[PDB]
Amino acid sequence: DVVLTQTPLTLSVTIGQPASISCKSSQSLLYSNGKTYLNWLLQRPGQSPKRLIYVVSKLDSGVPDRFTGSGSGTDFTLKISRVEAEDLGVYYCVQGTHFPFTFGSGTKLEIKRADAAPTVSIFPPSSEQLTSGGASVVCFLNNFYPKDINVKWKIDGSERQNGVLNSWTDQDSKDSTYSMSSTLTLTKDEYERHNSYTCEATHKTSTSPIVKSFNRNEC
Amino acid sequence: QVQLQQSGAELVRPGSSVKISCKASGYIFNNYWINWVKQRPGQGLEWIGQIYPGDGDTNYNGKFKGKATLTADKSSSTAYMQLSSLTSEDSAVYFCAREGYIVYWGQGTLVTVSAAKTTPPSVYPLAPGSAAQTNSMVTLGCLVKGYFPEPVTVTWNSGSLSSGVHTFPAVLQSDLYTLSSSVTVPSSTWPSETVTCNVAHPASSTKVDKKIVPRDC
Amino acid sequence: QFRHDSGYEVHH
Repeated sequence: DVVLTQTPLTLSVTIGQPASISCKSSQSLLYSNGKTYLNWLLQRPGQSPKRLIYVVSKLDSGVPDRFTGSGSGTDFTLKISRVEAEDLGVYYCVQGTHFPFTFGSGTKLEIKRADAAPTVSIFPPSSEQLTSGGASVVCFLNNFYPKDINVKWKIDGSERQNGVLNSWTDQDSKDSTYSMSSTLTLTKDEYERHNSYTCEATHKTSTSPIVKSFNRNEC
Repeated sequence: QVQLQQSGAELVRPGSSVKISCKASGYIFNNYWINWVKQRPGQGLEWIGQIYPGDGDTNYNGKFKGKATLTADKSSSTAYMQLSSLTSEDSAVYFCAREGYIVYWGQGTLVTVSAAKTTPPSVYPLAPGSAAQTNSMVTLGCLVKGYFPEPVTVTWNSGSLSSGVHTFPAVLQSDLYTLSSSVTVPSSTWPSETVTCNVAHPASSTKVDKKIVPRDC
Repeated sequence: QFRHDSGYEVHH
């Protein structure tokens, strides 16, 4: 099968800077009719793929002319003249000259932007959930950059890891930030054995944690 | 407008089969190839095969021969892919696509291969503690707990609250998924304007609209 | 997404 090798496999690009992805084929992609069926797709997290370029250099309608494609035979390039926040996602070259059709491995384009501190919010369990005998405490660490972050829970002033699960969003298509949720799941009985619930975010934007807390006795 | 409407999320027991559909509209169905593409969780894209509805011609990736069978109902302009004898390697999103000088894509069908039971979510509000300090903005949310299989969708105010929304990827434990979604609005508008999360768990036919109300003891 | 002119219509 035709092996398509993309370089680099990841890009981190500042807004306004150009970018370039290489795609190299193990076989000529020139077809019998004179056409070269090397196309480029983009897939955002949460979306279906979309085609941007077909037969090396033709631009799909509605795709900004910031995107251009070039190449011949076995060496191909996708170029972005200036990157915008909405260009994030995974770019693929794909070939239709030879059966079976094949895809490159994908190049993840991440946006690089100014550092941003997380906005931290903590939420007590709902009365609805407590009626069912459960108690989840949720902390959001929203709209920060860069993506690396750590969360620590303190319950009545003491660190707690038991029952904590974390989840990170993909990069935001508008502001280029990341967000994270941290959820501490307890039974109602266990939740009712402690008063102060604290979520602490450690991020490069501060030398000390950003801390949000609530007390069980304050509704 | 050209549309490819794929069938909804599937749960398939190991060793069983499934047939997913791609209903085309807005163009002459017989005149364009339909391709099928696989995306396993976290991996790239793979080509399965294609059908030309006009004459039923097919071409397959040999990797999927004996796993995938492609057909097309010309009268209903619907393409189908049958997947046989499923294993965990078949859990993936499957897309259909209409080839052409413009390409159009289905929204994808998630297939989960599992012996675990469908379970609807419990949806809980996330509202700040009553003694929390007030800011110019307030962040609210919904906790979507204990469902199976994927996916769930969350919107806020029927999609009218778009910016300032973060829906987090679910976490899996004990064959149940949990996720939360957050939204930020001006503090002057809540609760005077209602904020509601709209949760859908298609595999269990569950739709829940949860209004976020200030805590009151 | 692979061979844009492989169906009924080829531009000419």
